[PDB]
Amino acid sequence: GKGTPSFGKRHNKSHTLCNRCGRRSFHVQKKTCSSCGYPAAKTRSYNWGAKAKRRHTTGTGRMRYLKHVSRRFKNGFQTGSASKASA
Amino acid sequence: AKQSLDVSSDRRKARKAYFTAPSSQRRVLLSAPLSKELRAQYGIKALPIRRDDEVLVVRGSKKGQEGKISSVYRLKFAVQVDKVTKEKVNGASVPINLHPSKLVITKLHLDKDRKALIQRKGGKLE
Amino acid sequence: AGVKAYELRTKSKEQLASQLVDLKKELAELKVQKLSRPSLPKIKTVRKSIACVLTVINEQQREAVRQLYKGKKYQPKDLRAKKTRALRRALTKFEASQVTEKQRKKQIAFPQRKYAIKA
Amino acid sequence: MKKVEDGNILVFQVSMKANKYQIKKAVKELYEVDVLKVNTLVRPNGTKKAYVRLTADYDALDIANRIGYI
Amino acid sequence: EKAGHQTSAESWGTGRAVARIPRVGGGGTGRSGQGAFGNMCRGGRMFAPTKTWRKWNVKVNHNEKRYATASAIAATAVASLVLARGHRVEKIPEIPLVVSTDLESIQKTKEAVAALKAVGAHSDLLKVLKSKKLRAGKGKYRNRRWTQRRGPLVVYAEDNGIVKALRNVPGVETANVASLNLLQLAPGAHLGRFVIWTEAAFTKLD
Amino acid sequence: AAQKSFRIKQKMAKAKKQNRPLPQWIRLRTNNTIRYNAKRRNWRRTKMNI
RNA sequence: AAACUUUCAACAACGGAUCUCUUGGUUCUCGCAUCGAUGAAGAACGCAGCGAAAUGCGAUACGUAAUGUGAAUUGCAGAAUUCCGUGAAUCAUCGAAUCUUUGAACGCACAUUGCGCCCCUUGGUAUUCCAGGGGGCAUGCCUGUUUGAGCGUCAUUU
RNA sequence: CGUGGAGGUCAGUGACGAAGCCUAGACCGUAAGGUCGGGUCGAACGGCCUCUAGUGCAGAUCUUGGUGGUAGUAGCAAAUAUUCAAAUGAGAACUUUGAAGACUGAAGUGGGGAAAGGUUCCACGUCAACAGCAGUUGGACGUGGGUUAGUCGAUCCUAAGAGAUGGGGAAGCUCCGUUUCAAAGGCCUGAUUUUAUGCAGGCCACCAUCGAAAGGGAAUCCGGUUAAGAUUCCGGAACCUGG
RNA sequence: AUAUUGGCGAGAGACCGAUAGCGAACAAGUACAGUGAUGGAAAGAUGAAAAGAACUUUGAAAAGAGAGUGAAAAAGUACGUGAAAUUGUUGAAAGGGAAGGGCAUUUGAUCAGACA
Ligand SMILES: [Mg+2]
Ligand SMILES: [Mg+2]
Ligand SMILES: [Mg+2]
Ligand SMILES: [Mg+2]
Ligand SMILES: [Mg+2]
Ligand SMILES: [Mg+2]
Ligand SMILES: [Mg+2]
Ligand SMILES: [Mg+2]
Ligand SMILES: [Mg+2]
Ligand SMILES: [Mg+2]
Ligand SMILES: [Mg+2]
Ligand SMILES: [Mg+2]
Ligand SMILES: [Mg+2]
Ligand SMILES: [Mg+2]
Ligand SMILES: [Mg+2]
Ligand SMILES: [Mg+2]
Ligand SMILES: [Mg+2]
Ligand SMILES: [Mg+2]
Ligand SMILES: [Mg+2]
Ligand SMILES: [Mg+2]
Ligand SMILES: [Mg+2]
Ligand SMILES: [Mg+2]
Ligand SMILES: [Mg+2]
Ligand SMILES: [Mg+2]
Ligand SMILES: [Mg+2]
Ligand SMILES: [Mg+2]
Ligand SMILES: [Mg+2]
Ligand SMILES: [Mg+2]
Ligand SMILES: [Mg+2]
Ligand SMILES: [Mg+2]
Ligand SMILES: [Mg+2]
Ligand SMILES: [Mg+2]
Ligand SMILES: [Mg+2]
Ligand SMILES: [Mg+2]
Ligand SMILES: [Mg+2]
Ligand SMILES: [Mg+2]
Ligand SMILES: [Mg+2]
Ligand SMILES: [Mg+2]
Ligand SMILES: [Mg+2]
Ligand SMILES: [Mg+2]
Ligand SMILES: [Mg+2]
Ligand SMILES: [Mg+2]
Ligand SMILES: [Mg+2]
Ligand SMILES: [Mg+2]
Ligand SMILES: [Mg+2]
Ligand SMILES: [Mg+2]
Ligand SMILES: [Mg+2]
Ligand SMILES: [Mg+2]
Ligand SMILES: [Mg+2]
Ligand SMILES: [Mg+2]
Ligand SMILES: [Mg+2]
Ligand SMILES: [Mg+2]
Ligand SMILES: [Mg+2]
Ligand SMILES: [Mg+2]
Ligand SMILES: [Mg+2]
Ligand SMILES: [Mg+2]
Ligand SMILES: [Mg+2]
Ligand SMILES: [Mg+2]
Ligand SMILES: [Mg+2]
Ligand SMILES: [Mg+2]
Ligand SMILES: [Mg+2]
Ligand SMILES: [Mg+2]
Ligand SMILES: [Mg+2]
Ligand SMILES: [Mg+2]
Ligand SMILES: [Mg+2]
Ligand SMILES: [Mg+2]
Ligand SMILES: [Mg+2]
Ligand SMILES: [Mg+2]
Ligand SMILES: [Mg+2]
Ligand SMILES: [Mg+2]
Ligand SMILES: [Mg+2]
Ligand SMILES: [Mg+2]
Ligand SMILES: [Mg+2]
Ligand SMILES: [Mg+2]
Ligand SMILES: [Mg+2]
Ligand SMILES: [Mg+2]
Ligand SMILES: [Mg+2]
Ligand SMILES: [Mg+2]
Ligand SMILES: [Mg+2]
Ligand SMILES: [Mg+2]
Ligand SMILES: [Mg+2]
Ligand SMILES: [Mg+2]
Ligand SMILES: [Mg+2]
Ligand SMILES: [Mg+2]
Ligand SMILES: [Mg+2]
Ligand SMILES: [Mg+2]
Ligand SMILES: [Mg+2]
Ligand SMILES: [Mg+2]
Ligand SMILES: [Mg+2]
Ligand SMILES: [Mg+2]
Ligand SMILES: [Mg+2]
Ligand SMILES: [Mg+2]
Ligand SMILES: [Mg+2]
Ligand SMILES: [Mg+2]
Ligand SMILES: [Mg+2]
Ligand SMILES: [Mg+2]
Ligand SMILES: [Zn+2]
Repeated sequence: GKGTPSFGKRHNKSHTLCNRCGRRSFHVQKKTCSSCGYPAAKTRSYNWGAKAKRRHTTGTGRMRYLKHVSRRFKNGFQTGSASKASA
Repeated sequence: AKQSLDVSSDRRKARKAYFTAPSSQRRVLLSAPLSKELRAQYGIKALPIRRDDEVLVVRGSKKGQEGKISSVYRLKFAVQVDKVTKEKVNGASVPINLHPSKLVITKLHLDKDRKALIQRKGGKLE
Repeated sequence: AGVKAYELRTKSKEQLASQLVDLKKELAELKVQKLSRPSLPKIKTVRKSIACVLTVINEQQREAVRQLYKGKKYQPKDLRAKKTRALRRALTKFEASQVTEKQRKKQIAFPQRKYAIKA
Repeated sequence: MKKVEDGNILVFQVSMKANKYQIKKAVKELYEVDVLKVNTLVRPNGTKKAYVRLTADYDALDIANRIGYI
Repeated sequence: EKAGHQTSAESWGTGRAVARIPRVGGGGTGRSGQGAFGNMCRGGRMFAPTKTWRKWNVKVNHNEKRYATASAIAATAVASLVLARGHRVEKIPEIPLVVSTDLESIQKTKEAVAALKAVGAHSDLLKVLKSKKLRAGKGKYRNRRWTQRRGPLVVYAEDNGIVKALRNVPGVETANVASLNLLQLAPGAHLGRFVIWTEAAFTKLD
Repeated sequence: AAQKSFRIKQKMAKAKKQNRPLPQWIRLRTNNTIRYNAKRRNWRRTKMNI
């Protein structure tokens, strides 16, 4: 009975969706995400799990703000406006 | 040969820069030389094709033919001539795509800016 | 068409608020039509236009506040320079260039001389 | 459309962020009409539908082809 | 150096009717089950992966470096050798070929080529140019696209325009006596370059 | 189901919208290279794990 | 003698070797020093006339402002006034903005689009009830401000 | 002898056809192999002297991919059962309708729900794949439509339990404690007729919060209506809470 | 003065050449598996140009046969070349419980050379 008839009773989730990473790794009774670590202020990760790091580092998403720091740096963090010219 | 440290002979880097050039850059790669006539006339060898220019095909199968440029199809690195087309089996008609380096410019469409360009290259006008 | 910002910036505060309403009415009516017509690109330009009006309105109100804070300690955090978080807390040049009483006396009396070898 | 001819009701797609109060008033203001009550539901494509019933003074049909549709 | 090895694959051990290489575990994807790490596996690591700490340069005793370049210089006289080496010098008056010092002062390519022609290079210059071919390798797409012979080697005592006037002509190389390089003196380790010495250069030799 | 949280309905909605064939006009664009929709999903061939 | 089997060849299948390609990978080397409470990295959901991706963006949503260029964009439709011009563009540059719901994530919660409090303002006959608009309220710690506690403790009242 | 790549050279071959591939046609070598012809093909490639190695396969229950004999074979046999005719359609053992024969037998093969699914619901179109015969049918494919609440649930309460906070451990990630060795907080109105909310009484010391779609719990019913919703819409008639 | 398998920007190689090179040359950390931590692929090439096959004909259709385009369909969105295993047809041959091989010659088929 340990095989398939037991599998018939598999209809309750141990994890739902994680707010911080959206992964369906938020263990309900434990109230913590098995992937990202939420609600722990820090983010879960480990040096023995490189591929996982790779799967989640900076650059694997939008970079809504960091994107632009280097242009900005390149120009000395100029402020103001650009004037005019001709042609 | 190359002599500067900010220029690359690398073939890989070249082809990339070609094929992924932005529209603004393709404007200049799409340059046709002027006609022997126009070249004396303006003292200046080539210009980036613009639309309503008048042009002569001097290469390939349509060699000899002439017309007004109808679009610079920058996306395709190709220029269509309003007058040079494929008629079909179903008699529908279709632009042939031509390459600026295989044309010669025969009348320029002129702007303030076009003239400004020609001057900037140290050329002269009529 | 599409309204131009350099012409918006000459309207009064209150003119722009109404052109914004005018635009919004149009966009309302445009979407009503959109679902009768097979295509309706005109809508794009009316809704870029709304952007532009808002852009110009926020622009002017900002420019106002900016000035009436210009040249005092303490101005709203979003008119302060952004720079970088660290840059933001680096020592000011005055703070950095700060030199000890004892030290400037030294710098003064014995400063690195310019000299040369030959004769 | 039928609710509009038969029920004196105006069906609208409405901001998800908005409640029956905000739907009610805005229909009232954008359309010069009087609203009886406002039923709402979330569509299965993540948009909100408002079943707006006008009062008996108004005639949704008339009112709908003076916003422009039909 | 991480390549071949980015798996958590294990052997399945024996008794499963199947070889014993490690195998990608898990499932649902076609990669799982597959041979891992081994140098005979698709996507394995290679055998004895190449390492950057291989020895690339070589040290030759300075003295013996000189025996060779000296040797190489002496052969640029011996005209049989020069002939043997490619190099079209039946036309050329005598060997060593020594041209006037006025050469070092030539600013302009076309004049440099004219000079060269007048002293007998012509036929050798033409042999480059006639010999440009597409490299047969995969070389042709690692920045080695074309191939061609070597021309004459003009040696000066003082560059007063001569290196730039010759810089753009196919196959033609320059050198200042004071240096003087085995790679150029005996291209491909075959003796007998065709050298054109300026007088100034030729006497500094001693 | 049958009584869901709004978060789930939302996902549910987003996944209905994604469940459509490739828009055939894309097939015509210069350099276009997408043959068909290669991320299509079916309710009885792949469960969506919420 | 056929059929059958086997062998070879031609043509046709199956299959995707081989050869030639390469906007990728690898390794070397040179220059440089810039994430975040001024809300980062990451998540979710959305946004195009006609998109499911990838790429971009954020209800101002494949973009707004500015600036340089100087006439395209293109799969179709479109605008059409935008072409000797404050001016085309799925262009480049980018200094100004917008930036949903979230995240160290900060009013409390969160398998909830769940539940307070304070200020300004508008509507409902309203300081108190309801509703709309805007602005706010985490924690440790530093300097300072104000209001305080303790026979810890000084002096001073008559 | 043979292969990738490098220096030199033959001013080597080549779109008037490189390379590759095919060929019980030719020729050289004892051999590794080398050369030609013919067919096919379409953009590059070779000889010689040297340099260099990720350099030669039949096996490793070798790795990946492809292919066979087996073989039109095992099989497609549990759940009593099917039949006539019309209609439609290129096509009907299998679709639709009519007729007949049976079945489940209300401990249901009926009428609804919880978990779980997530659009499968409904309509129109429609057969390439899929439903181990079939297909005109479908939970398939294409395009659309559809889920209406003061009273139904959530939301509120507490249960086992979970878990912030003054604190105490721990190098630290963190662990312990939940009223615990803490200066832990808000209500009723009085006081105001500068004036809006400061102080004048007194109380209350209960010390977070999360945790039930079966526990506790304010209140709605009947008739009608849709392709597809209904204690939610329409009609009528109530009731609860707050103001 | 030193370090640097990260970040930004550059120049390179006696490096790999689509089963190789990073896992990923592509909508690749995707699709897919797993309650979870994690695991994690396959997959590039018509042609200069779509000129992507009008039109007729047989068919219910898919398609076939013509025609047409093209330097070529012996390039037809199954698309450059297109090996081998393995398959169909055609031609030839052999076969009394395997086949294949060695020396030798008959027979059939086939072919080089030398002669002048
Ligand atoms: Mg299982
Ligand atoms: Mg559990
Ligand atoms: Mg915990
Ligand atoms: Mg937290
Ligand atoms: Mg320059
Ligand atoms: Mg120019
Ligand atoms: Mg072209
Ligand atoms: Mg614009
Ligand atoms: Mg500051
Ligand atoms: Mg009516
Ligand atoms: Mg509702
Ligand atoms: Mg290793
Ligand atoms: Mg086995
Ligand atoms: Mg590998
Ligand atoms: Mg060569
Ligand atoms: Mg080769
Ligand atoms: Mg299932
Ligand atoms: Mg007989
Ligand atoms: Mg054979
Ligand atoms: Mg054959
Ligand atoms: Mg290859
Ligand atoms: Mg090519
Ligand atoms: Mg490289
Ligand atoms: Mg360098
Ligand atoms: Mg992270
Ligand atoms: Mg796009
Ligand atoms: Mg557009
Ligand atoms: Mg301007
Ligand atoms: Mg841009
Ligand atoms: Mg906004
Ligand atoms: Mg919180
Ligand atoms: Mg909220
Ligand atoms: Mg607010
Ligand atoms: Mg203090
Ligand atoms: Mg004090
Ligand atoms: Mg050898
Ligand atoms: Mg070799
Ligand atoms: Mg190699
Ligand atoms: Mg022969
Ligand atoms: Mg041939
Ligand atoms: Mg050939
Ligand atoms: Mg070719
Ligand atoms: Mg060798
Ligand atoms: Mg090897
Ligand atoms: Mg062997
Ligand atoms: Mg083998
Ligand atoms: Mg074997
Ligand atoms: Mg062996
Ligand atoms: Mg094998
Ligand atoms: Mg197999
Ligand atoms: Mg059969
Ligand atoms: Mg049988
Ligand atoms: Mg039976
Ligand atoms: Mg059986
Ligand atoms: Mg039957
Ligand atoms: Mg019975
Ligand atoms: Mg019974
Ligand atoms: Mg049944
Ligand atoms: Mg039901
Ligand atoms: Mg389901
Ligand atoms: Mg159905
Ligand atoms: Mg069929
Ligand atoms: Mg099925
Ligand atoms: Mg079947
Ligand atoms: Mg069938
Ligand atoms: Mg459907
Ligand atoms: Mg649908
Ligand atoms: Mg109730
Ligand atoms: Mg509630
Ligand atoms: Mg605790
Ligand atoms: Mg609770
Ligand atoms: Mg309950
Ligand atoms: Mg209950
Ligand atoms: Mg009823
Ligand atoms: Mg209805
Ligand atoms: Mg129903
Ligand atoms: Mg009612
Ligand atoms: Mg009543
Ligand atoms: Mg009452
Ligand atoms: Mg590096
Ligand atoms: Mg370098
Ligand atoms: Mg690979
Ligand atoms: Mg290799
Ligand atoms: Mg791989
Ligand atoms: Mg590629
Ligand atoms: Mg796949
Ligand atoms: Mg291919
Ligand atoms: Mg192509
Ligand atoms: Mg045909
Ligand atoms: Mg040809
Ligand atoms: Mg061919
Ligand atoms: Mg071909
Ligand atoms: Mg075709
Ligand atoms: Mg190809
Ligand atoms: Mg082929
Ligand atoms: Mg024999
Ligand atoms: Zn998480």
